[PDB]
Amino acid sequence: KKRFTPPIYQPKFK
Amino acid sequence: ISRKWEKKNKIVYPPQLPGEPRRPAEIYHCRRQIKYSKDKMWYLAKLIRGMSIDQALAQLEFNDKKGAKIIKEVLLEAQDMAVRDHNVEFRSNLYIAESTSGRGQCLKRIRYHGRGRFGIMEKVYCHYFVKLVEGPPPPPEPPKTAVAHAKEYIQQLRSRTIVHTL
Amino acid sequence: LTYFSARKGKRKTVKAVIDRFLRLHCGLWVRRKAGYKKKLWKKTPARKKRLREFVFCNKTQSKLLDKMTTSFWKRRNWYVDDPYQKYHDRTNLKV
Amino acid sequence: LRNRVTDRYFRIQEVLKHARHFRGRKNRCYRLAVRTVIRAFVKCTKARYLKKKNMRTLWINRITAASQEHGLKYPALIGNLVKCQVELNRKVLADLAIYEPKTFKSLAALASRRRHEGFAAALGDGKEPEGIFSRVVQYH
Amino acid sequence: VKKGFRAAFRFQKELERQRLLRCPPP
Amino acid sequence: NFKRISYAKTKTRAEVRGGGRKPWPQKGTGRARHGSIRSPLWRGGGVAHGPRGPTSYYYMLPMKVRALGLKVALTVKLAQDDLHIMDSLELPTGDPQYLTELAHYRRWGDSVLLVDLTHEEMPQSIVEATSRLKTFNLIPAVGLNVHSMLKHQTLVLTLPTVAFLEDKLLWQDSRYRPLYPFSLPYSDFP
Amino acid sequence: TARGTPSRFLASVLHNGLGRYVQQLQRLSFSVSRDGASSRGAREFVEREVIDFARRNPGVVIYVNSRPCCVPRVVAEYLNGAVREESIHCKSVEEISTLVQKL
Amino acid sequence: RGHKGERQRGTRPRLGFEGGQTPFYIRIPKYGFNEGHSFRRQYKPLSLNRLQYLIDLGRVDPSQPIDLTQLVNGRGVTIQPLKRDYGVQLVEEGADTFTAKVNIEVQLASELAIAAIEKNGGVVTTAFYDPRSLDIVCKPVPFFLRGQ
Amino acid sequence: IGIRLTLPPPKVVDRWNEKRAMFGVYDNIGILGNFEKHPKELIRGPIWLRGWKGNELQRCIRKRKMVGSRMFADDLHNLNKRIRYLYKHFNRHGKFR
RNA sequence: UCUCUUACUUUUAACCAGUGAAAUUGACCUGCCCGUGAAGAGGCGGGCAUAACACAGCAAGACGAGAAGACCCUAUGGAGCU
RNA sequence: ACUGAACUCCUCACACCCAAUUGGACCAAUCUAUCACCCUAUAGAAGAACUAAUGUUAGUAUAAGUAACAUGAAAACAUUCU
RNA sequence: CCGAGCCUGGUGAUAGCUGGUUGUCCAAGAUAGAAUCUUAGUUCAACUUUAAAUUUGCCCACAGAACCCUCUAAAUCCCCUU
RNA sequence: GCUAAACCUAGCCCCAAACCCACUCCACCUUACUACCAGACAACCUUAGCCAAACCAUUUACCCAAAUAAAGUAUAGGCGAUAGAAAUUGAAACCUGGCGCAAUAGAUAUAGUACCGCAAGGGAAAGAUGAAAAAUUAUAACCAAGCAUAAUAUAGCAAGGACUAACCCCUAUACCUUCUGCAUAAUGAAUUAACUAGAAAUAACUUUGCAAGGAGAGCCAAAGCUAAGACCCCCGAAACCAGACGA
Ligand SMILES: [Mg+2]
Ligand SMILES: [Mg+2]
Ligand SMILES: [Mg+2]
Ligand SMILES: [Mg+2]
Ligand SMILES: [Mg+2]
Ligand SMILES: [Mg+2]
Ligand SMILES: [Mg+2]
Ligand SMILES: [Mg+2]
Ligand SMILES: [Mg+2]
Ligand SMILES: [Mg+2]
Ligand SMILES: [Mg+2]
Ligand SMILES: [Mg+2]
Ligand SMILES: [Mg+2]
Ligand SMILES: [Mg+2]
Ligand SMILES: [Mg+2]
Ligand SMILES: [Mg+2]
Ligand SMILES: [Mg+2]
Ligand SMILES: [Mg+2]
Ligand SMILES: [Mg+2]
Ligand SMILES: [Mg+2]
Ligand SMILES: [Mg+2]
Ligand SMILES: [Mg+2]
Ligand SMILES: [Mg+2]
Ligand SMILES: [Mg+2]
Ligand SMILES: [Mg+2]
Ligand SMILES: [Mg+2]
Ligand SMILES: [Mg+2]
Ligand SMILES: [Mg+2]
Ligand SMILES: [Mg+2]
Ligand SMILES: [Mg+2]
Ligand SMILES: [Mg+2]
Ligand SMILES: [Mg+2]
Ligand SMILES: [Mg+2]
Ligand SMILES: [Mg+2]
Ligand SMILES: [Mg+2]
Ligand SMILES: [Mg+2]
Ligand SMILES: [Mg+2]
Ligand SMILES: [Mg+2]
Ligand SMILES: [Mg+2]
Ligand SMILES: [Mg+2]
Ligand SMILES: [Mg+2]
Ligand SMILES: [Mg+2]
Repeated sequence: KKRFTPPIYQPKFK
Repeated sequence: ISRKWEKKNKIVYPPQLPGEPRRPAEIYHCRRQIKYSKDKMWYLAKLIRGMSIDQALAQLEFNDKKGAKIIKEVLLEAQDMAVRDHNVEFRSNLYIAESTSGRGQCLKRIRYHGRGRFGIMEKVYCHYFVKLVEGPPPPPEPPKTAVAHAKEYIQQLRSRTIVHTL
Repeated sequence: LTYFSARKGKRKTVKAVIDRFLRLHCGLWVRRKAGYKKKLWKKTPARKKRLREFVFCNKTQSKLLDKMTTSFWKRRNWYVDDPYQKYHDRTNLKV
Repeated sequence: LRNRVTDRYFRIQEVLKHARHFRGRKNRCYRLAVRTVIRAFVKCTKARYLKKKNMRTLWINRITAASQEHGLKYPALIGNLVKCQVELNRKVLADLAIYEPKTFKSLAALASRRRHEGFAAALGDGKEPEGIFSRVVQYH
Repeated sequence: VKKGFRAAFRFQKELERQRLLRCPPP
Repeated sequence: NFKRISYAKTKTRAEVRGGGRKPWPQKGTGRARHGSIRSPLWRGGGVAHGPRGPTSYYYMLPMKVRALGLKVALTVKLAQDDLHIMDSLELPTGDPQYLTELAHYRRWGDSVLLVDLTHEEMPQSIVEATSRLKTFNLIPAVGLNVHSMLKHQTLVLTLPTVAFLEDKLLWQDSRYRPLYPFSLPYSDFP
Repeated sequence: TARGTPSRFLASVLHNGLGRYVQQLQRLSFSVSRDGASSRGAREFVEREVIDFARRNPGVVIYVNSRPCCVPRVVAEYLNGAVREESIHCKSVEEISTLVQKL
Repeated sequence: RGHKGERQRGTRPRLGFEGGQTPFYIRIPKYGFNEGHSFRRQYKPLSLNRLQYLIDLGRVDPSQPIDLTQLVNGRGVTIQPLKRDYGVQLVEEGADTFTAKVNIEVQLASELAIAAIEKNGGVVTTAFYDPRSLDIVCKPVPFFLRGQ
Repeated sequence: IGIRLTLPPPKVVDRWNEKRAMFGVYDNIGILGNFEKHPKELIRGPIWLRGWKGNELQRCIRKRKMVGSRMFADDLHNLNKRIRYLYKHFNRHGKFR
């Protein structure tokens, strides 16, 4: 199939 | 955070004897939290190194960089504090002995790439160290001629002895 | 065989071992040869007599049957009319 | 944490004290310094036979050079020295050839004379003299 | 914090040794 | 070890508040393989192999072994000149100063275990003398064990106290089987 | 290894075998604790064999500080000025005797 | 732990599984070995030799009638109230060299034992008691402290 | 670096306090006390272990049987989960079988 | 589009001023040929090769970077359809 | 003829070079009891040791000062021009 | 990120499948096979690990081990001496 | 010496005891944080599922009545992996801690804050001088990974043997693993600091004690019984149900 992974955003504290 | 460069100007020496040399002076001064890169500051320090203070000021006045004026002001205020507090009479009888750079406190920001990913924007900071010594500047080390190499080779060939027996 | 239960936390036994074997106090298990009651018309009378004999087990089999049981099945019973009473104690044993 | 590690830096220093003269990150990175020190100790332990063989070959080469400078060879010299009831290892022979040339020349002359006597006895299948400097001493 | 005293004592002795080695007294 | 209850308790990877869904796909991204947080390998998880609930180290020794240990402790205290038998533990005025002076003069040591009997039949002088010190202690003849004797350097007993100890230690020898606990009225045993 | 540790040559301090042989060891400062279970060997040594060790060679002086410590140590000074300090923590009498004899 | 697999991961079958193969304790058919063992009547043995030994030591006085409570007090036999025990039987192992002459109440007494007891001048009484009576006669002190 | 620079303060402990100097008092009261109370009754602590050792799972079973009828909800759920985990680890996984 | 490519402008390209990445890194004092090895060697044997250090372009190799291969096979691990 | 091993001999005493596995002896940071307080021993317990699991967290190097990048011009700073 | 969604609980689900598994010394220590909807696993044979009881373990020799038409080798099995 | 390393207290978990609380005025069921108007309808229900039996369709402690022996006994169970009582002697009121810890540990918590989605929901690091900061003083420095101080100098898994001196002379194919055979061009790795991985029964071995009896009721016994020591990992999937949310 059409394999795809969504990106993950880090918290806005670093 | 550590601060040990600004405190070297308080080392008191005992009174000398009439049968002792003059002993040159040592002036320590440095600034903290300077918005600049450490590599460029080290390049400027390598450009300076051991030269006269007036020649250093002349080279920094026509140096097209950001930290040139900063180092110029640092040298100016150091010379002023030397001639006002460190008991220095001559203004042109000074030379930079040590000049290096360090690293300052850094933060973290974002970069925003072309997708969901990003980068770590680390605010680069640095410092600048310099030491002023009175007296005329020492001459540079002259390159050794063929006579020195010949003498060293003769000494090396004369120092070798019998080995692996007695 | 459930080494630790959920109510008493003890050790449980297998009732099949008790219903198919018989442990003596000396450390031997009495079993029965399979097929001693089925298809007896095609077997010689010698085989029929051999299948109807109380055969003992081996070493690993006895160890397995002992591990499948607890300390209750390894005691000594004193029945009034026990036909296997003379087989509990084993005399004349030299290592 | 209960009774955790409170003296790990001492082990790090004990491991790094053997890596205070290396080039690169091997003198600072403990993970690589361990392997570097291990290999260094293994090679230092295994190189004893290599050192012995190198010293023996150097002694043999020195003896051969001295014999060629005097006017003989190495196998003939060794044979004549082992056939004259004189037990001198390679070290003392090299030391004499380097420091005491007179005794080495005397040994070379004795070896040449023994070789000539052996050749004469082989060509004559001896009978009567069989070499003046020969005559083995019987120890009972 | 790390509970202990013997390792801290050994580390303090090592620090004193380094101090007396870097600055040799008369 | 028979009076030890370790109240140490650490949560595992299941009792920790947290960890439910699956952080990032295993096949999608190229990060490490994980299924849930609050694990012993992550930061802030539970202990893998640690103290789980209160652990009780309860175990009892045979009565004969304990009686023999008491007799051995008594023999050790008697052989090393650390057992002073008395007749009546009484003091003229009852004060810690006179008590410690007498203890230092009679050469006893830095500690001594004073044992009486029946607890209730104890004078007030020695009680008030020992209630102001730490090394001096007053325990009855029943509350005598082995750790208190080994902790002190010497031991002080009395004629009725030592007689009670002797008969209670000899009652273990030449007796019947337990069968049922000795808390029953029995017939000969009081 | 040899490339990590310094080396020296094999020579005498002042030619002892030529003229006359002298004792290189001078002082032996022992630190035996008063109470403890880590200096029993040193205590027994000072009790039984220190007199014989002092009478064996008159050129060696033995100092017993008797300082209450935990690790018994010994200071050995020579003619050249080298000070080798070793610890005799939990050692028998024979081991300490062999060690001081080797020193 | 050896190599990898079930021997190292810990996921091992239960005790007795031979990997699909029919185990040893299954291929054998059932037989009436322990059909009703929880209902059979068990009796602890008691030889005349041990009885004479107890009488000579003094733990069993031959002046009073000996039953079950006397044997429990003398501690010659261990009568368990559970495990389906209906008393203590009698063994004729100590037939020879047996001089006691004392009446004894035994639940099961053989012919040889009764004869040997009657030779010296003893009386054998065969009686039966329910497990409740066994528990009462074994330890009468808790039965008295009960309140029933 | 995980080494503390300054030395810790000397933790002085008075070895002759109350429970220290009076340790082991009234121990073994059954032998030399005409047998009135068992020495196991002098243990002070949780009620589900006053005179009982047991295993890791046996203690949890005893706690859920005795005190399990008077606990919280999350605590009871965690205890049940731990008991299930110990059961699955002891009667399915392991070695020497 | 080609024979056969070419003339110019911008983005861009090379240097100066600063914020300033991402993938990736066991350590490198990092050349070639013949031969060998887990079967395609800059680190193994024999030879050839050698003062050191940056900038400006191309890809021949380091079976280079991204996805525990979607193609072939195992699983008493699943799911869809009839 | 000679060279030529971890094979043999010379002073020492000899447990100090196999996969999985098994057995025997020491070692250290915590608390507790017993002695010492410039730091160790006798006994009981362990959350008792990290060169590795695309192991979790925080600091920081190579990649790399590499790619991306802003502000139309003159000027009294009141204005003018495409 | 729908051949069938996000959150919580069952759940630390299971998984013959992958990887990792923490200080020292010494000694012992290498595999004829059978069964299984099984050869990627498991169980039992054989060997390896400890402390005991008993006495025999190895080449052993004159001799012994039907065959059939056409040959039938190198060898093997029991074997006190040494 | 710059970067940056340690400085204990908010307290955190379980015991014994005790049963613990909920309007100062206004607003809170519609668009909660809204003072004011006409259909009153709104609960009363076998839980399921995973795993195990090498599949799985019967079955699989979880059921909320204090200990123990009986007893894992009779029993139920594709009579198999497993489940499991009852009858019975019995069950001594009152005492304030941690042989647990100190911010990567202990509740996630200074906090259910920021942030993500309309939504249920998920959800993380924080604070270190000092008696006198109304002592803005002069000091206490010294250790990891990154840097200048103090760049390179021919040759080679970065190592060993060595000499008067770094190179020059010789030898020598990184680390753990599925593998007969791996540095191989197979797998993992940039370092430092913190954390992380062998938990346990019947039957066995050794050492005290007693003994035809042992054992603090129950159990065993033709030399036995009690006690102690000794022992059996971690992480990683697609799937299924139940309660709520979205055009
Ligand atoms: Mg959970
Ligand atoms: Mg999971
Ligand atoms: Mg936690
Ligand atoms: Mg593995
Ligand atoms: Mg395998
Ligand atoms: Mg399985
Ligand atoms: Mg089948
Ligand atoms: Mg630029
Ligand atoms: Mg190879
Ligand atoms: Mg090639
Ligand atoms: Mg390569
Ligand atoms: Mg794959
Ligand atoms: Mg299969
Ligand atoms: Mg399937
Ligand atoms: Mg399924
Ligand atoms: Mg489905
Ligand atoms: Mg040789
Ligand atoms: Mg040899
Ligand atoms: Mg070996
Ligand atoms: Mg742990
Ligand atoms: Mg650990
Ligand atoms: Mg580490
Ligand atoms: Mg990667
Ligand atoms: Mg790692
Ligand atoms: Mg580039
Ligand atoms: Mg550009
Ligand atoms: Mg513009
Ligand atoms: Mg798992
Ligand atoms: Mg398989
Ligand atoms: Mg299943
Ligand atoms: Mg009941
Ligand atoms: Mg926290
Ligand atoms: Mg947290
Ligand atoms: Mg550093
Ligand atoms: Mg070379
Ligand atoms: Mg390893
Ligand atoms: Mg693999
Ligand atoms: Mg292969
Ligand atoms: Mg590789
Ligand atoms: Mg692979
Ligand atoms: Mg890689
Ligand atoms: Mg719409």
